[PDB]
Amino acid sequence: DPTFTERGFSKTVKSDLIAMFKRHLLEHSFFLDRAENMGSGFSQYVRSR
Amino acid sequence: PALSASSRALIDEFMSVKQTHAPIHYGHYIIEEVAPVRRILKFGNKVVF
Amino acid sequence: PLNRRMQYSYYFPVGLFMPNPKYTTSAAIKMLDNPTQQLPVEAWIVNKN
Amino acid sequence: PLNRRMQYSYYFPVGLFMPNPKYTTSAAIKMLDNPTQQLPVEAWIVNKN
Repeated sequence: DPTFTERGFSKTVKSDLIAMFKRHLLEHSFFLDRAENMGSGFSQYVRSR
Repeated sequence: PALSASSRALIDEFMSVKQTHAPIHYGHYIIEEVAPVRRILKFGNKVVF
Repeated sequence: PLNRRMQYSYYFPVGLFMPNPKYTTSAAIKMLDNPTQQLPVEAWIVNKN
Repeated sequence: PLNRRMQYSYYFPVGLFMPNPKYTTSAAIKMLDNPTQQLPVEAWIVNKN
C-alpha cells in the first residue's frame, strides 16, 4: 500500500511500519479460524482478504 | 482530551467495562478518550470502542 | 494529494486534585491505602501501539 | 510443502511483584491471606491439551 511508503525511506516510516506489522500479525492472519467463528459475514470476509 | 488516567487501576477498570466504569475514583480519576479518530484500544483480548 | 494529514492537538492533565468531599462511582476498586489523603503523582496515557 | 512450520515464540514471566499501592479489579474473589504482603512465586500456564 503506497500510502505508507514512497514518501521518503527514513527511520520514521519504517519505525512506524514495524508497529504496523505487529498490529497486522494479530487481526489478519489465520483468517479461517476467524471465519469459522465469525458471524453471518462468512463469504464477504474471505472475498475481502 | 486524550486518554489519561492516574494509576493502572482505573485503566484496567475502564478496559473492563467501558459503560459502567468510574470516571472519578476517590482521589483518582480517568478521562475518557473523545477524539475525531475514535481509536481502538487493545488490552489483551479485552478491546473496546 | 487526497492523502492529506490533519494535525489534531490532544491534551491531558497530570497531577490534579479533587475537592475534599471525595466520592466513588465503582463498587469494585478499593485501593489498599488510606484513600482520603490520596493524590496522583503521574499519568498513564496510551500510545498508537 | 504448503505444510510450513511457523515457530511463534511465546514468553511469560514468573516471580514478578506489584508496586506498593495495591488494589483490586473484581470484588467477587477473596483469598484467606493478609492481602498486602504476598508474592507470586509459581506460575500456572495452559498446555496444548
